[PDB]
Amino acid sequence: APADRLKALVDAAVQPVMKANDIPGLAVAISLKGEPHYFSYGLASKEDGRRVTPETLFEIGSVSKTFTATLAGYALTQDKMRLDDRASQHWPALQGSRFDGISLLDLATYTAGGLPLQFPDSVQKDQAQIRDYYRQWQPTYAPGSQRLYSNPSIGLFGYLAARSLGQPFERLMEQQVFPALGLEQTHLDVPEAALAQYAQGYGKDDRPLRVGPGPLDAEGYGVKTSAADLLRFVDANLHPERLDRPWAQALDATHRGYYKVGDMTQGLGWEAYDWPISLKRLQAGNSTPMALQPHRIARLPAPQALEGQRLLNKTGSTNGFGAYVAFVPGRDLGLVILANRNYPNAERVKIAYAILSGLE
Ligand SMILES: *[B@@]1([O])O[C]([C]C([O])=O)C2=C1[C]=C(OC1=NC([N])=NS1)C([C])=C2[C]
Repeated sequence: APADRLKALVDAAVQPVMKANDIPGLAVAISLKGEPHYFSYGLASKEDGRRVTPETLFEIGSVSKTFTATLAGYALTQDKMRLDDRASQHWPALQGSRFDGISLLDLATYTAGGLPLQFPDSVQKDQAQIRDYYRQWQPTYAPGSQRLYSNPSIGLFGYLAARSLGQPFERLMEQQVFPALGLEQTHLDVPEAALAQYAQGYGKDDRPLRVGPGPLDAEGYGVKTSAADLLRFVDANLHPERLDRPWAQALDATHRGYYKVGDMTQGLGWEAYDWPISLKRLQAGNSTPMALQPHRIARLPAPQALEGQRLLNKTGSTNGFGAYVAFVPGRDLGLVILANRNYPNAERVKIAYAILSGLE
């Protein structure tokens, strides 16, 4: 029967990668022809033997950037900001800084001029320290020219989008975005009542690792969610028209490409590829040099719709966790892979590619 064949396909993709990367627990969720399918493996906690289920909460790391982008899409639909705004329009503390000459689009798409991968260790999670970091920052190169993947960059984008809406980022996400998307198992700050679902993360010698506080952590990498809720978010991205109109438009804003770097087209949060494309090229787009090195961009003459024969994806990691999400708009196919070890992106993509190729 189809259930036997689908289980065989997903197990064949997952099981060797879990063994090879010593992953304690992993949850898969697939959306196929409008129907969800879940496959849960291993342990959420090795110490107490709690099993992974589709309700287990995992840290999704930088997949959070697609939620940040969705909030910004809502601010855009409301006309509270524009992507061409100067960043300092939305925060008087930045008036007269170099953010007078940097757009919100540049921040969102990592092209502001060399904002680093992470805030320096010297900037703690403190409003004044964050403010002062941005006030003094100077670009290494012209804005809009080079992509350097960056938490302070899209972090500031989310922070400013929240200011355009007159409310803190975390509050907007909890009170407005997650409810509008129908997400009740998605958190920036896990409730005490949901802690039993929060998987343990694992590092070297199985050191336990759950993400700690950092500057603009919520905007950059702070979401915890289940495979079932993250698949609900993928299904909202596959069918924005099913949501109330302002939220449909907010999702659509995350499906617009601005430039290319190699095979990858950069949207707000989402990164897109032509589909089909080889596994090696999809792995190279999600490689360590893409996360760590600047790359000159090839700007598109007009923003491009990220739909049809394309794969939209995002990797996300924390010290203890490794996530990957991908979907194919023109095929109504979605996939989520959440694990409680930060294992290589190439390996995440390997599982995903086997599944997506076999669903096709
Ligand atoms: B984010 O998860 O995207 C990458 C990793 C990947 O999977 O592509 C990334 C993200 C965040 C991040 O900074 C972090 N700081 C903390 N405290 N947790 S994650 C870094 C360094 C990278 C590479």
